[PDB]
Amino acid sequence: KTALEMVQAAGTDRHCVTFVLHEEDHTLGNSLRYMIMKNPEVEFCGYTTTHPSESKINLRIQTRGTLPAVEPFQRGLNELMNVCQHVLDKFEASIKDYKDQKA
Amino acid sequence: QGRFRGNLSGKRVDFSGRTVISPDPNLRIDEVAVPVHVAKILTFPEKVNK
Amino acid sequence: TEFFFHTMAGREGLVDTAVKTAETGYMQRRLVKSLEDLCSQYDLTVRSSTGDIIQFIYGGDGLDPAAMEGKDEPLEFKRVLDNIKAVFPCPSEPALSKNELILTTESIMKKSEFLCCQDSFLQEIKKFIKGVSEKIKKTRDKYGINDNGTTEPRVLYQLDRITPTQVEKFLETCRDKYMRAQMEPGSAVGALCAQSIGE
Amino acid sequence: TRRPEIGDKFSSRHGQKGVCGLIVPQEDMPFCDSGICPDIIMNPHGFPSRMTVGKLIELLAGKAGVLDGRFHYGTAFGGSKVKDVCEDLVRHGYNYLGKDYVTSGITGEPLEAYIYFGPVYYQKLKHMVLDKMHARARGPRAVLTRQPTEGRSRDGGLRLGEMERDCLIGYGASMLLLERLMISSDAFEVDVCGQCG
Amino acid sequence: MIIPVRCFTCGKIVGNKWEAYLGLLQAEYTEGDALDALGLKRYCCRRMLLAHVDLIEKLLNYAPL
Amino acid sequence: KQAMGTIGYNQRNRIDTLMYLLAYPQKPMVKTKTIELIEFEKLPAGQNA
Amino acid sequence: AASQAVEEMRSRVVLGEFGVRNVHTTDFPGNYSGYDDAWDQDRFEKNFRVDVVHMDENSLEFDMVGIDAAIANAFRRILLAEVPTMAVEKVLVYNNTSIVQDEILAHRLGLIPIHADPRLFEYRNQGDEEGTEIDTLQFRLQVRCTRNPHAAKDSSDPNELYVNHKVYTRHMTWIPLGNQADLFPEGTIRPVHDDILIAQLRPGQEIDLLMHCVKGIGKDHAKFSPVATASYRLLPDITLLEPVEGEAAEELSRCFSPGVIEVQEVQGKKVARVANPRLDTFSREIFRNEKLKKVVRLARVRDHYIFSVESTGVLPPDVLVSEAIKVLMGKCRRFLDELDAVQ
Amino acid sequence: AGILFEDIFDVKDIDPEGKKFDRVSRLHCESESFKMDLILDVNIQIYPVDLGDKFRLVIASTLYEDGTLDDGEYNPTDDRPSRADQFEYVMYGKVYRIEGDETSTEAATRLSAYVSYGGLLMRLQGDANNLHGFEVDSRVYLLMKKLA
Amino acid sequence: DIVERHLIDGDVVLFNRQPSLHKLSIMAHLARVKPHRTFRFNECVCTPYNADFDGDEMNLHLPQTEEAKAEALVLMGTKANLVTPRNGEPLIAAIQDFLTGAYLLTLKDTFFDRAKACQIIASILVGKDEKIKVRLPPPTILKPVTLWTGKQIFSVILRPSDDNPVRANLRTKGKQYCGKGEDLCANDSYVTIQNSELMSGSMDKGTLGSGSKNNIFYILLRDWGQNEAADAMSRLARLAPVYLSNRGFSIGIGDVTPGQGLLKAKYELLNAGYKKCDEYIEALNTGKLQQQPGCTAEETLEALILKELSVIRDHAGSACLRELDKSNSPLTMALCGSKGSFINISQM
RNA sequence: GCUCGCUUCG
Ligand SMILES: Nc1ncnc2c1ncn2[C@@H]1O[C@H](COP(=O)(O)OP(=O)(O)OP(=O)(O)O)C[C@H]1O
Ligand SMILES: [Mg+2]
Ligand SMILES: [Zn+2]
Ligand SMILES: [Zn+2]
Repeated sequence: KTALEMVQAAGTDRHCVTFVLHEEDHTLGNSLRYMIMKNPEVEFCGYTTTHPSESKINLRIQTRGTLPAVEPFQRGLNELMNVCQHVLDKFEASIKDYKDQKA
Repeated sequence: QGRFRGNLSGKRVDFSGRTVISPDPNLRIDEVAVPVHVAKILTFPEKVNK
Repeated sequence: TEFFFHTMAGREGLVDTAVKTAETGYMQRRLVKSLEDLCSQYDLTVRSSTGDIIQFIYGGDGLDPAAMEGKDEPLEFKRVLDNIKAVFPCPSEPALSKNELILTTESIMKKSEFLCCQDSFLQEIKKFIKGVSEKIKKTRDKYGINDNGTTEPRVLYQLDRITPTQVEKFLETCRDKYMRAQMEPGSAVGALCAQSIGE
Repeated sequence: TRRPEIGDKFSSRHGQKGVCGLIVPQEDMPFCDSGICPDIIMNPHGFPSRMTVGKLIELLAGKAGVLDGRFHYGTAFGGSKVKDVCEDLVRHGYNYLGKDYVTSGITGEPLEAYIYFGPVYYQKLKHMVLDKMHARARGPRAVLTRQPTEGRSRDGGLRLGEMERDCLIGYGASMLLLERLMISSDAFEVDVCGQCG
Repeated sequence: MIIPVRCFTCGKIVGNKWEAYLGLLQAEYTEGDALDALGLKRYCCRRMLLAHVDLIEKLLNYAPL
Repeated sequence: KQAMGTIGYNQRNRIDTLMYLLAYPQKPMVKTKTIELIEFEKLPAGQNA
Repeated sequence: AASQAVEEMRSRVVLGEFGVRNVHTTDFPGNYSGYDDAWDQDRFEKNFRVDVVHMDENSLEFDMVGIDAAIANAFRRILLAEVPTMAVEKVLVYNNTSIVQDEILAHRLGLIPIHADPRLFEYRNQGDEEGTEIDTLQFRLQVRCTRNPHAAKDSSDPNELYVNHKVYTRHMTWIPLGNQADLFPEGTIRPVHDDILIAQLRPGQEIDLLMHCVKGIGKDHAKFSPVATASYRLLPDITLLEPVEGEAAEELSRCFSPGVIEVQEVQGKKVARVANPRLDTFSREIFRNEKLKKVVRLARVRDHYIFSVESTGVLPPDVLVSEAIKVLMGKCRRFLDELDAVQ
Repeated sequence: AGILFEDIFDVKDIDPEGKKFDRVSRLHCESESFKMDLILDVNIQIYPVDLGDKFRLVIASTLYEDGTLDDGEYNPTDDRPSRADQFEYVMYGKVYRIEGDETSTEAATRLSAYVSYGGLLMRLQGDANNLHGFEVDSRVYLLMKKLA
Repeated sequence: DIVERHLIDGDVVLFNRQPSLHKLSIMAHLARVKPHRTFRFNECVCTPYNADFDGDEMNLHLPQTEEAKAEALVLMGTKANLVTPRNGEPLIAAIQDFLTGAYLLTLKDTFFDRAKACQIIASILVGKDEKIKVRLPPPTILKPVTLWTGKQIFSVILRPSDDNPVRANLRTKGKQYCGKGEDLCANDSYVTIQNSELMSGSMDKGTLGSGSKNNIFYILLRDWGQNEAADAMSRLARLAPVYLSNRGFSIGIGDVTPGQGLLKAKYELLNAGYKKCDEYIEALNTGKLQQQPGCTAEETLEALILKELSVIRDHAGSACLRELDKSNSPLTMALCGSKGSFINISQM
């Protein structure tokens, strides 16, 4: 009930998809936008806020060829997760070596 | 404040409210935002049909 | 001293607006109370509440001031012609000369749907058509464009390019706009006039 | 105990009365290099039409004062000059014109134009949306004329004045005018004799 | 009335640095050097502590007691 | 003339039909000499933001 | 040349006299011809690095190289709002005779940070005002002000006349619920600063209350914000287009920060150079000097972000950054699980 | 080949009315082969130019040299042998105006093509024989390459 | 049976400001419920109500009849009253922070990459615009860097989707038009749009404001109906604030400070004007002063002194406008006509 | 509850 898909029209075209994400804000929207914009198969990626009163965002993905636009979504999510894991490991290592060299 | 000017040409009515306004560009030009509190008071009579 | 003079000017403006509010309120009340009785009937005659006729036709012509595109004129023929040329550019049809343009205009205008239109608007349309035909003739005389359609530089045909399809579209659009800009019967013209004078 | 919300009127000690249009979170607010997020964001377009250079001078003097721990004076036909507060700003490492490099909180990218930051003495006014909000059901009516009362403390309804009737006439909405001024306000059913009238 | 606990803009704990600030006023420290010694780098906390008026004692002078 | 703020040192014992008080009033940073003359800084009616 | 301008646009953010240029992130596939800006995990893991320059109690400063503005802003916003902590929510009052209002007192108590570890608690379910051992904490505050039985004849200062006249947050006593006394050693659950002035009292007045604290995030209310100031700035890199020497070089030392530009006598004459561009705050005072405008080029590195995180003392800031990264990972995992459940 | 026009131009002025825009300049250029004047808006931030620069400019109907006019959509990520590989500054615009010269009252043979590259104005004026193939509402590619 | 239901979304509701000058002071809108406590509406409809959001209290009436509701929605619809009956000029149009935003967007200096352009375009894809294709326009410059100009982004508002039959065409002059360029002005102030695509010129109050005819929204209303104009206005009101916030627009004390040349010119002009006024005073008091026709000698002196003071004022204003640099927020807002003018700038 | 006066609000 958090993330829901919506096709571009009644024709159910997989090229242009809109993901409505609940209880989110500009943080995850912008992060996923940056992580999926680097995908060469994405023609248009864009996130927007419906209204500041309600906590929901609408991302829109339009691919180049016949991509279902759901595979780039999962790709961007996995890439962002890997980036977060890498930065967490690097920050932990940096803090640990700083504590070691300080004493 | 006579009958003609105060009670015939212009008279007070119910089912109305008065509130301060604030900007909101995320709404269409033909739409207006109503508070929940006023919406619960101003009622509309709908007839039960099929 | 300069601050005092500026405050004097500001207070003068404030009192001027304060007087203007009440004065125009009273004037608006009087004008609306006087003009609220008039209404546009279905026979294009503005009549009062008692049945007496104030005007045989509103404004002499019968056009809606809210739908007035030009400066007290129903249509701006130049803008309408440019819009017709831009929206419907026909690349597979040759350009029209002055004589051909006049002939097709006279052929289209004599149809049944243009009979119910007012004569002044038809005369203005004829004047605009004659003007644009003279402009096309001047351009073709300056650049030696032949009406046969066999000139070697085809870009010369792009200076003043007109096709009968665009002519028909322009004429139909003008007729529709003139028909939809007329006074709709039943409108409270008197109250609108009172408000548009008082504001 | 009331908290500022949408509809509360605020003043800025320069006649720039305003209403809270939106309450954005802290992360949505832009931030400078030091990490300071503004409390109140005001429209610049109000400056050219009103020419409130005094507000800018007050902002600059207040910024200089909170930087050097002083209370600048805005005395009429005098006070602290712009050169002194500019020197105070340049001495503390800030810009001599108040405009500072600011990064957008939403996109995380720096803004193309510098933002005019500074402490301004804003004062809240007694005009609140909670006290001014009004809604009228059927409710009570007056004894003399069976119409809704006047005041909010008397729980009265709004009044369709003469000019509102004029506008409704100009629109031509006869049924809406009839419903407003007859059905919804003072409708009644009387008995008239067709013989004597 | 009383010194707020949190700063309006940033949110740094400033209520615990009020009375000590008064001590710096009881000492020979000026406003600027005292605010610097208290650890307030950004000017928002400096404005919070400097522009604050201590009205709690004036009200307690009118308290029932 | 309609600014919200403290009224006086006896504003707690005072009982009026309508009173508006500010939680954390602050004296202005840019104060006129008239403010010092009328002792407005002792009873501010606003906050610096 | 053109390549130098392209590299400056894609790597540097230039600050002009009237406005900033090259502020938008553009290293994306298809924007540049001679550059393949497609996503590469190997290149990202190679170029990225984190270097802590300063780390003390309730303060951290570290430079991240290789990350983008989007992820940096995401981390900042998660630290500001999406990091959960413990804060006072419910206030039960018993005969508050203080001059401070009850609502104002509760608001001041809510802003007081709690040293409790938020990871050891859970979010209170909808309703359930009674609270359970897992998802709440209780703090008792009972202060009765009275006259000092032994004082001087005058005793002008309130300290000598009265006792407990200033209710500091140190009077708060944590009341264990269930088995919280065994899990948490004595002294762990306590106010952070221990010196926050809550209110001031007079003899006769008494403040008796209980405070129920539950887990919450800063997005709901600012009282749950663990970090006082969590921000990031682009690393400046001041470059000299032409060698500046002589007395005007000293002007450089007076135009920028005192600690960025250093003057040296290589041949007996003073010449200025960039020593530590980190200390510069970009006051843009070099634009005032007419001659020295065209000799410097102020710029910011796009892929080098110095993060400064000053916390309120609830927990060390490194754990705060770790928990922010974990919250972002949890959001990503929740959305991945939702997408998998959809398909 | 979809080359509608191709000529070498030399710049005679950079900003006759002053430095109006930071990123865009209004270059005035004259051709050597013919008397074709060119008033063109160019982006100097990404493609800097000087007063004495001489450059070859080609206005083409399509960007592919093989003659394929399939330009329904342009994908920057696609890599393939195209005309833009032989040039340095490529713009995409539409010829939105064709205007005859009004200075010559009689026996005029000069025309002007006004093209809007996303608001960047280009007036190419000269003999109508060189402007053959130019039509209104036609999208074209400009390719500019500086010479030694 | 009759059910007194609560005010829900879609109900036609009258919205009015009690001080009424014309009929457009009261309009029938569609009610949308919001958790706040204020009446919120699009600021583009502020010009008919003549509101300024500084404490205005407005009334909201609910019809109790289906016939009255339908009459209100049809006759007093916001989309059906975009023009005043006084002279046909459109009142519901762009306003401050919308004229300036669109002006800064359509400037020739704007060049957006793919990410920023996609974000600005998607900023409007809410509501009924959620069921249409984006139709990303082709980039202008592509070989050195792939950049999308602001004019294409603005034209996307006119024709968002492929199936949209809107074909907007307009050719008019701006406020700062020179008078000789004829679509080749050095200031680029000649507005020319073909097929819903901004070909040349920058948007301002003369084209997006509620001043008079030649407005793009007015052209859309008169050519393609009310719904297309309303959708375009909604897209503008949803796009311009996003870009204006992401770019940054601020005014400071440095934006109004005078230059050295301006101070020198002002000093010289004041000296010259005071010398000429003293000469006129000496001529009138001692001797014979040339009396202007239709007035006495004292009125002639008054007119001459007013003329000299106006000369000083206008010359100082011209000097200040010439010495001012671009990107100046007061000058930028004065050029687009959103708020203020050159006279206010010269005075301040 | 009626009336009147003051006061503010846009
Ligand atoms: N007596 C009145 N009658 C009708 N409307 C009024 C009256 N007093 C105030 N208003 C409302 O307030 C608005 C008046 O504002 P306006 O005069 O245009 O700006 P202002 O009050 O001069 O502000 P500045 O002084 O220019 O900043 C317009 C009108 O709807
Ligand atoms: Mg107002
Ligand atoms: Zn009878
Ligand atoms: Zn602070």
